[PDB]
Amino acid sequence: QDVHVSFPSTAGKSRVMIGKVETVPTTITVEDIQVNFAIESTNKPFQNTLLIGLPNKNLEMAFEPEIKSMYKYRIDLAKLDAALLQEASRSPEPIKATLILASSTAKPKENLFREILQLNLNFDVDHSDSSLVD
Amino acid sequence: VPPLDYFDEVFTSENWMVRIYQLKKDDAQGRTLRDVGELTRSSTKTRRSIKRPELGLRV
Amino acid sequence: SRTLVLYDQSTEPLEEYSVYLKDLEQRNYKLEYLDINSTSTTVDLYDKEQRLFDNIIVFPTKGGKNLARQIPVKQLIKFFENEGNILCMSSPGAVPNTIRLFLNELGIYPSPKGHVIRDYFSPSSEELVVSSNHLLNKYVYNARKSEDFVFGESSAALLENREQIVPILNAPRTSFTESKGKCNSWTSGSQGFLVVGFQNLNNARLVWIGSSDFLKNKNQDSNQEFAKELLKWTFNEKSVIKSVHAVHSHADGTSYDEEPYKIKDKVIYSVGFSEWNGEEWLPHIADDIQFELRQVDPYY
Ligand SMILES: *[C@@H]1O[C@H](CO)[C@@H](O[C@@H]2O[C@H](CO)[C@@H](O[C@@H]3O[C@H](CO[C@@H]4O[C@H](CO)[C@@H](O)[C@H](O)[C@@H]4O)[C@@H](O)[C@H](O)[C@@H]3O[C@@H]3O[C@H](CO)[C@@H](O)[C@H](O)[C@@H]3O[C@@H]3O[C@H](CO)[C@@H](O)[C@H](O)[C@@H]3O[C@@H]3O[C@H](CO)[C@@H](O)[C@H](O)[C@@H]3O)[C@H](O)[C@H]2NC(C)=O)[C@H](O)[C@H]1NC(C)=O
Ligand SMILES: *[C@@H]1O[C@H](CO)[C@@H](O)[C@H](O)[C@H]1NC(C)=O
Repeated sequence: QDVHVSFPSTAGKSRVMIGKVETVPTTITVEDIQVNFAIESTNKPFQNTLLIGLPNKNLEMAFEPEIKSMYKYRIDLAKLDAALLQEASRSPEPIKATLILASSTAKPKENLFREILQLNLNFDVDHSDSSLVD
Repeated sequence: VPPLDYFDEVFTSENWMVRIYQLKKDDAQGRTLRDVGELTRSSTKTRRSIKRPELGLRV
Repeated sequence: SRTLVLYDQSTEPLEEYSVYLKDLEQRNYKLEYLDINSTSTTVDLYDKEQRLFDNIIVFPTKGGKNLARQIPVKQLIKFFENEGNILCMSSPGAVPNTIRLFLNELGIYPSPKGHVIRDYFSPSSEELVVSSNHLLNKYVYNARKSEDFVFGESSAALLENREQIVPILNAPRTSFTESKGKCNSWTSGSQGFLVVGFQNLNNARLVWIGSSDFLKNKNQDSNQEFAKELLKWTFNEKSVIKSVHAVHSHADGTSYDEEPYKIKDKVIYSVGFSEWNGEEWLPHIADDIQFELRQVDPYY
């Protein structure tokens, strides 16, 4: 088994929390840097990916760290966002984070694919005539 | 004197007094006109270089 | 409409791609078979600044000096600036070299050999099956009902953000890519693409397919419909647009030449369109088109 923590360590006044609203994770807690550490939940190792974005517009990006036990999935909202926010701010839709944990052994029940945040940010819309949107 | 890529010479007079250059029409595949001139002009720097590039998200 | 194929004997037989070829012959094309494992050049695409063949389709080879002898990169560029059409594919077991440098020079990046995609949520664990709710574009093939296309071991590509890229099919949202190591090295998620297209100025089209066993005789039951539709889109047989003459005049009958325009008055503007489905020109109906009256800066 393992436990995994998460935290943005942002550079602004944003990301109010919502929460989550088969092989389910138990819960998530907030210690309010600004760690959003969950409790243990596991199915299998060898695949681990955090997906930030939205699939209605087919736009997302993937973060794959590990410090293994416990995991760290830090998500900087200053440098590691390029044009996802500029789509997210026009039409107000909550961007999502989703956890992938699986492997090849034939345990269909023991697979994990479920979003565990529904966050909503407001830093700035801030079009700088960045053409590469539409 | 380095070479230019986006223009090309069309007429140049007898005692080199008037020189007339013409804008080169845009590239038919989206490539920047500096990169195609560097590709043609320098047939050296051959390599394998199997590494993934750093791209933004296709939006 | 002379085509020209390129096949390698060592990897696949040529009769394995049979039922899509000669139906391709049925609407008055003419083929030209051409080996790569027989040492004689005999292929001059351009003769005395005249291009000979209209089309090229290739088949996956294991690199080699033979393909670099037949057609290097600069004949693909000078062939493709003069409205020639290309259907090309690759494989995870064998990625050629000049094809990869040609496509990286265009603006799409296919993954090299050894990298292979896989999915741990698919209902079959041997092949890789993609459902028919991933199709991005609509004017190339529109899925009528739910289907399941079968690939084999296959590669993915990741591309730039230009005006001319036309992506057709996508990866599943829970996919990744592995080399001999253990990560998601090349692409990961639904940012890898498996059938992409490319149009350009002086309209000419090419398509890249990221899988070998997509046009096999043995697999013809599952995806017979999709393959025929790509083979129509690539060869400029569907979705082409012609423009009728555009006029403008005064509100009344008088033309611009007889009374040139004053600072303000009433004009109109009209245009007309046409679409070719292979046999006749038919009217094309689209809800939105737009008119711009600009000096350096749009006014209207
Ligand atoms: C000598 O030579 C000079 C150089 O060749 C000539 O100078 C040029 O003049 C023109 C107009 O005289 C200038 O165009 C201006 O640009 C300003 C500046 O805006 C800013 O521009 C910079 C780039 O310079 C840009 O980076 C910024 O983002 C910012 O936009 C602009 O505010 C003006 O409005 C106009 O810009 C446009 O005008 C055209 C139509 O004129 C439109 O396509 C466009 O939408 C835009 O705004 C319009 O405004 C009109 C009235 O102002 C209005 O009729 C339109 O409907 C339209 O939009 C409006 O916007 C307002 C508020 O936003 C709303 O209330 C309204 O409802 C509606 O939405 C040009 O920049 C300048 N060039 C240079 C290099 O300086 C000079 O004319 C010449 N001398 C002579 C001939 O005597
Ligand atoms: C293909 O190439 C190999 C390598 O030279 C050669 O030995 C073989 O005879 C060729 N032909 C076939 C049908 O394999």
